[PDB]
Amino acid sequence: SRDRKYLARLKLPPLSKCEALRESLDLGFEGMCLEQPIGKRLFQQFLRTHEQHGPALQLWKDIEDYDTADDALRPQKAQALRAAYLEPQAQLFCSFLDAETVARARAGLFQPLLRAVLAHLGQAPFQEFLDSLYFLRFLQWKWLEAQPMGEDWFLDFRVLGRGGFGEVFACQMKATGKLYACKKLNKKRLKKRKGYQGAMVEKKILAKVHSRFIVSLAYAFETKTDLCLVMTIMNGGDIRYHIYNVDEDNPGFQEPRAIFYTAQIVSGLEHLHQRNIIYRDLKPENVLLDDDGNVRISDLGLAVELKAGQTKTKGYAGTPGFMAPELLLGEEYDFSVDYFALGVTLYEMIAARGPFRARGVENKELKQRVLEQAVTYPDKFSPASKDFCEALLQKDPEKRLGFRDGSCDGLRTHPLFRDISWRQLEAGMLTPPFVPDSRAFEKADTEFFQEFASGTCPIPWQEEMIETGVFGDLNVWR
Amino acid sequence: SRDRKYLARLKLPPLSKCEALRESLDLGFEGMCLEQPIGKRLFQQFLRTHEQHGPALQLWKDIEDYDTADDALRPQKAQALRAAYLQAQLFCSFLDAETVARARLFQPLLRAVLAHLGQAPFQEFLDSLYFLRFLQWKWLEAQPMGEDWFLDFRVVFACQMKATGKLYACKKLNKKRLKKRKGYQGAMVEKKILAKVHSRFIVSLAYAFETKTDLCLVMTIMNGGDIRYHIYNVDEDNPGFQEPRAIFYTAQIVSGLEHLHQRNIIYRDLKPENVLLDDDGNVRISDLGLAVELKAGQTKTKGYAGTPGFMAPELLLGEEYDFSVDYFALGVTLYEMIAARGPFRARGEKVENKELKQRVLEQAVTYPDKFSPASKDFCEALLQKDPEKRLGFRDGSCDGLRTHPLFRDISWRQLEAGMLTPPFVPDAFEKADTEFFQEFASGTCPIPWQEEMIETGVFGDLNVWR
Repeated sequence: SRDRKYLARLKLPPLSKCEALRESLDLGFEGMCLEQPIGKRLFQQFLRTHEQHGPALQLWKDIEDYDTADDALRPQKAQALRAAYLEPQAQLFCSFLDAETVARARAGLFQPLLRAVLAHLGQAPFQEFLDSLYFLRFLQWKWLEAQPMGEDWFLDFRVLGRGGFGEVFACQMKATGKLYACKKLNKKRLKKRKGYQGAMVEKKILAKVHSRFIVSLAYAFETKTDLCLVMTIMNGGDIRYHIYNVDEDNPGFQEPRAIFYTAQIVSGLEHLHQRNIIYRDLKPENVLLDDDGNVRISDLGLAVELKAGQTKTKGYAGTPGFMAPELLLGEEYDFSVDYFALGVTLYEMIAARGPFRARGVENKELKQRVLEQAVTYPDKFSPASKDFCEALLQKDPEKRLGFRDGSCDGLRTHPLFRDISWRQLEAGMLTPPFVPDSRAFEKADTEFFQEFASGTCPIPWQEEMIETGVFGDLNVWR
Repeated sequence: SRDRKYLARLKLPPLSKCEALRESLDLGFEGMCLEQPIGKRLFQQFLRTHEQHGPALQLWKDIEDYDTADDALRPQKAQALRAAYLQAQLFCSFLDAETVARARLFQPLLRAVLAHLGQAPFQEFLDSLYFLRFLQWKWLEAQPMGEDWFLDFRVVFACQMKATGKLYACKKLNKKRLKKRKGYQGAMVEKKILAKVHSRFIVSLAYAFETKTDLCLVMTIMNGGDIRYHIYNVDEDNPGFQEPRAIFYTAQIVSGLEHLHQRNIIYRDLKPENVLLDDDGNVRISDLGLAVELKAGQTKTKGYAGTPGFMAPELLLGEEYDFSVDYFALGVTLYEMIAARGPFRARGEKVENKELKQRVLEQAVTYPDKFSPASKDFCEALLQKDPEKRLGFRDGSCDGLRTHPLFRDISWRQLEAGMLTPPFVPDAFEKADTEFFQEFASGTCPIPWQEEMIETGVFGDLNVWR
């Protein structure tokens, strides 16, 4: 359904206002169209009416089409893409690059083919969009993004749960009609514990990331009683909810069910650590499942940030079992205390118990079993799972496949992912292995609540406009 | 059919170029959207996405719809327009309630919205997209469209605009012969007023350029032939025309001369062979060497030239004459339309110009049986022996003419629009000269050009969003 009165406060503006934007923004090619879908599309749309860059556009289109393609049609989509653009006078044979990257792709894998067009497409042809209409309309789409979207603009009625900080909800964006889990906090209780620093650190990195295994924050505002942060909804429940209490006499999960979730996690942590950031506490109950069936990772008090120029960070906190060996003694540890935690999680996924313990001891024996004891496996495991879990559960962090080379490119090779080609999961087209059932104050604080509230977080907002049709139905020409 | 290579030299530009345009142009409201259809439409299009000025837009739309409406549905379209806007559901809220009383003929109703629509709401278009695209449509208009851009094959020629595929009569002149007669002044005066007028009873000039051998001027298409072609040589044993056939053409002429003379300008030479017929069946007037201009502050102009018979009485002696030497010429034409001969003479009788002048001045018109009385009572007006008793240009328009009995059937609206089924559908050089040829060639004449883009779809298919 759709609302009108809140959709009415949203109009397409004039041009004497988009001049304060012109100077203060400095989006280099990369930060704009390639990442911002309203940019993407508007610039797509610039290459659509301008006839000279059809071949380069469709080129890139069909690269995104092959990127996500299935696994018995990749040979065919390859022979489709090779016959259209590459070789003896193709009919959409473009003429702006020379002929050095034509040689590059002939072996397979067409990833370097893509970056060859990107580099150029962002230089000589890119000049025009800027000095053309489509871009300007973006400024005006952009203009309305830089606006104050307060408590008025969202609704409350059904609540997720209660840990302590406040009350967690699902909320609909009124004008458009999009749903969002918006976490709400009793302000007085927040200042009551100096819990400022764990939350903002948690906020600062939410808006900076868009990985569909990480709760993507859309908005940030101040009501009066509470502070809020819209993130991409998750219903049914968490993974413990499923592991232990979905099917009782058949405890735990099957093989492709746990695999599918483990992979979605691998890429969430990749994004986590690509920006130099730790999760520390990683477990099933700290992982959710949406109505669509694509999981994420949740609850981010334990979300410490690593700075720039420094190497490591120290401490003592987390969850007994999902701490690493080098985390319990209290030494300098890399991100793989998460990957160690994941190993324990993956076990408790397909075990119905903590890996060292028995199902359902003090923290000293749990620490002594975290460090020393190896994993004694039963019959239920397939060999690919056993050969892989021995990597995560190593007693030191240099032999455990942690964050290496900048991405999990060494992890993604590992035997357990043969069926799963490492593309489709990052997009969102794979049928997940279980679909669910649906139906008085000082100055220092009020100056912070408005600092905290940066109104909008840009890109999920952009996505909301494009997916809901809001972009489509006010980007009108006739 | 359509061409590609010439349609390829026509692209939508960037924005760092439309800055020399910003300062040097000064289009006040009237000169832009209300008259320029690409402005009209783009601004229409601005009021289409902006939801607050739907009622004002459709208001004006339905005024243009009623303006042209037929004559047994005007009572109904009135009761349709009165029930929609005059608590109506598209009741607009920007004007007060003084013009609501006025209309209770809705012409003053229209100018009430126009006045306002061009003031408070008009500010935005300017500072909005739709206008900018106009700047870029405008930019490409200010371009050199030379000899390359047009074709010749059938002859004065007919020429097709290659890229789009639109037809045009483009009049071409041997330059050396032009300078050979100091015939500069009669042509430029003739050019200067062609581009300044768009009346569909006047050859509307679209372009102006220089080839090398010739200078040219594209004007709006007419096929079959001229009126003599029909009068004398359409149906041989039934010479001339019927009654509603000649009437229909005579009326179209009345309004062409109205436009001719509204701007203080004379045709002098008016005749059937100097009147054409298009494929659609709406006529115009043609060949404008004899197209002298009257200035400002002066009263009259003198001379000796034209065509023996279609000169006036006061034109042959060589005195000061008003426009009605045309209207006198028209009387002779209307006769030769429905007679198959010159009014005074006998058909094809080759008398000299002295007896033709003596019969132009003295002799009255001896009518036969074929005429209906409304035609006889009217032609006696045009063929009077002096210009003060002949119904010439009076009051600023032919409002005294339009009353006359011969036009009962014809209500004086539909012919000006273009919806009436016409009564016959068809089947070495110095510096002073090369500096003038490029002055002469102002490249484009804006509005018929604009029309070409909108009618051919050229506007429609490069004004694309998706």
